[PDB]
Amino acid sequence: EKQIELIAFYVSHLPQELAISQYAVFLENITDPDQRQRCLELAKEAGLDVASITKTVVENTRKKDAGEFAHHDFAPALDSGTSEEDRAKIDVIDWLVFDPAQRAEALKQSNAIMRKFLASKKHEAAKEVFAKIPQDSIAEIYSQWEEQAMDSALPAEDDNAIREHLCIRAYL
Amino acid sequence: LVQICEMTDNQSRLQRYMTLFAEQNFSDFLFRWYLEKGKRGKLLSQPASQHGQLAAFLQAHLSWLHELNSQEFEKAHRTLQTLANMETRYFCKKKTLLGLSKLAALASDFQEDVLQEKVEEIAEQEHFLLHQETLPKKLLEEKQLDLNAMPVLAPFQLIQLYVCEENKRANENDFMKALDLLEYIGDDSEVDVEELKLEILCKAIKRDEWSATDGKDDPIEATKDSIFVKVLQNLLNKGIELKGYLPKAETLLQSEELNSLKTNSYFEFSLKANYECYMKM
Amino acid sequence: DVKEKIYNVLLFVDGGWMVDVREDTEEDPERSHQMVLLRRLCLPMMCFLLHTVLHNTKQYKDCLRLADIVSSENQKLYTVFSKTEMRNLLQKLRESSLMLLDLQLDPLGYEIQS
Repeated sequence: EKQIELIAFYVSHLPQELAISQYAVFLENITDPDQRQRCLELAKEAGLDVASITKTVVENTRKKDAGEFAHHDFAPALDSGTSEEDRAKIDVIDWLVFDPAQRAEALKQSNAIMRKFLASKKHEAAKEVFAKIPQDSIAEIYSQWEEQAMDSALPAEDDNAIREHLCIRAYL
Repeated sequence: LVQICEMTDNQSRLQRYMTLFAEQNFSDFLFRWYLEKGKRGKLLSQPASQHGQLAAFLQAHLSWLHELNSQEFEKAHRTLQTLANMETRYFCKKKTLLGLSKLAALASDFQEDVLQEKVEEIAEQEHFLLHQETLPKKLLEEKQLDLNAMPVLAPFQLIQLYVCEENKRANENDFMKALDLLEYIGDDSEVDVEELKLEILCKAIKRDEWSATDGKDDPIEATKDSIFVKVLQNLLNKGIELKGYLPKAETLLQSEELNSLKTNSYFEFSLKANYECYMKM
Repeated sequence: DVKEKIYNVLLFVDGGWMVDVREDTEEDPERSHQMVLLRRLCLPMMCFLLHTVLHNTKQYKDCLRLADIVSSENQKLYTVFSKTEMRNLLQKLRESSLMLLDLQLDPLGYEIQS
């Protein structure tokens, strides 16, 4: 019934897990960037874990496919085109790209999309994803890790994802 | 006659048409080619680039090519290795032929056992070559040597080049690797093993620089120190007789070489001093 | 420019193109499988494109240096080539070597010492 002003209160009288899952399904229908920002402000003024929610949305979208990693000897000539299901996996990364801090999740999710595009020889689509997190995305990942007061090297996942992105760049 | 007419022109379409309609003219044309060594069958006498490269196509008539036109990888590997062995003129080419030989064998249909033998005998060839490959870029500009358009090296040459005065920034690793290259010799009692064992441990002290600061000993032996810290790989827990396994180095025989360099007065204070905590180590 | 850019792929630093350097993470078997497939796909292709560029531009000596690069233990590029691709590479290298002989050079692109 689109009664937006009422939902947050009734959701607070329910378990967090339901608040995260329902607000996530609501935000999936929001395409307008100004409305996206306004919804995150309203969610913060209330109180859910935007960070665990947007991570869970991306993981759920990744887990919908039981597509096994089959070696070359048994996969037919797969359509090298971006399917509607591939499009949904590309567009789910936008959830983690809204917040500057979620930079670690933006990197993990963009790497996972770039892996699919590189396998499909869609080098221009992989460059567009790489550019999305900006020509500054690598510097931003390092800056955010330094700001968390960690005198340690980057997580092996994020360092390998940066390296994979630089490999794809050199190839494109 | 007809075979030398087909050879003065650019018509090896004719010598193909001659061998197409003949009884045994193949066994004749090859033996007629060999007798005519430098006389007929040359592609340098023919203007081989035109219709004379259409002549060159049949006068190019062979198993190396056999791989290109029949995929006999195993045969290509045998000839590629044979060419790599006779190669003496160009180091860069000897390296390339072995690479190609190895890629030909890896892409061939050898049984896993045969493939393992070929890649092991090859690993030896890569092992010797890797010595000339690792030649320091200080000495190759000092001796004014061409980078690729020149010849390779032996453990003697490598050991001697690692320790040259010219190797200015020579640290613990350069000397350690110049003592690792002693098991690669051949005829150890002929070529003097323990002479070189001294030559190196003595230039290992010349680079150290034994000095004095305010009337007190200056232990420059920081590299000699470090090299004797690097010989022991903790072989006590490896079950090796590490206890009593530094009598490789000499002592009284060392100060003989130190006298030749004129450096005995400087370093003989801490040479013995460090040789006491090397009998405790 | 093409030669430089293809060499940045073939000679990619620290263990080669699409290889993880940090093993202190959980193994994603789907990711590691896809990376091995992309190496078998992209690296032979890049070597053939570079051969084609160098051959068409008459840099036949640099075509033969691709054998040294493919056989290099630093990048282990020889492990990602199929037996058919390795045969096709050797055929293409032979074609460039024949063009050096037509230029009165040795099979490796050195001056024939008379």
